[PDB]
Amino acid sequence: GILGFVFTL
Amino acid sequence: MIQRTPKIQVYSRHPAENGKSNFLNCYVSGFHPSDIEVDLLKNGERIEKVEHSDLSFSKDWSFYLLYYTEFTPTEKDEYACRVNHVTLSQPKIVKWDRDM
Amino acid sequence: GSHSMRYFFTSVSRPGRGEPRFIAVGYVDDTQFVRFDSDAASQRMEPRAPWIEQEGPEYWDGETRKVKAHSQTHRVDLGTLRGYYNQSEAGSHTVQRMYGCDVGSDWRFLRGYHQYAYDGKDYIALKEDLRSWTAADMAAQTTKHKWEAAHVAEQLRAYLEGTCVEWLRRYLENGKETLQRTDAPKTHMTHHAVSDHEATLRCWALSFYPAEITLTWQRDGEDQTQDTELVETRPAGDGTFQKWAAVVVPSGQEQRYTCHVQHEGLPKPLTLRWE
Repeated sequence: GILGFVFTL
Repeated sequence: MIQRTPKIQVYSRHPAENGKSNFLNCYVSGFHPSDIEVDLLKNGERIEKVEHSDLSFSKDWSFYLLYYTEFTPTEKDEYACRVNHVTLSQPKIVKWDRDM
Repeated sequence: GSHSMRYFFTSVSRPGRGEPRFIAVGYVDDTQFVRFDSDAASQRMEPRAPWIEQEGPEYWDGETRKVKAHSQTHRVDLGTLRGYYNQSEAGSHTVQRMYGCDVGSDWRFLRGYHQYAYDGKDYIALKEDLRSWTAADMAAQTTKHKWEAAHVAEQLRAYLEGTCVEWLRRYLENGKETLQRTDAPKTHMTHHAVSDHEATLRCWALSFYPAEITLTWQRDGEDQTQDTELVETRPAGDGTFQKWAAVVVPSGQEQRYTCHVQHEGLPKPLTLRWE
């Protein structure tokens, strides 16, 4: 299962 | 910007035996950027029913794809893979050699 | 033994040709098990291995929701990088990201990874300690500072050491038939005259899994590294792999050459000889 949070460069 | 030329291998999934169902593969790898055109040819003509794997890449970031189609080899039918990419001035045709 | 879970994301800008392309694929070891393609009709994370099809709708809806957030994030990133490198709106560019975890032969967390590339070059990577960043250039150092200030590494560390490996262990058990297996290479040699005084011996390894294999030729027990044509290991399209290694040999000398095959699925390394 993939990461459940995201963040931009 | 970075441009890496595709390696091309054209081959069957199983050993070619005339009259026996198989898959014809063209594996393109080591390339960048990801935009690539790949055709499978039967006696020089494009095969219509061709699928490919989902775009993925290697530890070095270069891309790889498997293009494939069901086929039944015969003694006479010739197969090839035709690839174009930003790194190629003209399409590269690689012939299927049933022992490669 | 050891196992890995890895996710690979590719985002490609398509100026004037609509939204960027976004492709996500997930692997356990050398077996792909999921995909997402921005250009596909479903707009869902999709199974690509039989064992994952048994996960329920909560899994698929969740992976779909999360992968769409990844997609949106990379859509933003493409704009950000264009800005950082002062690039034209007209060109196509590529962001890649990979992350995942390894467990050792004890199935405990061994190594975590989380890294990005822009137009095929390293951009930023989480170091092996899962606490610090490697920034490849000036632009990346901006991201690094931003992620340091937002404590991104800590949040990633918790996934890579915890949830990542928990997923991996779940998949290993659920897909035990597909994942905890080896398929030993089926091997053979071919012989083809290239002239009246030369022949190519080609050593074939077929239908093996995992992909890792070593094919070597020896002449009188001496490795012929510099004289062997070795092709890249290639997928059969059925979940197995193929590779060959060839040497061109003086006709009459076939008996001198041995091919050696090492693969996890083998009881003992194999030696093949022509004749």
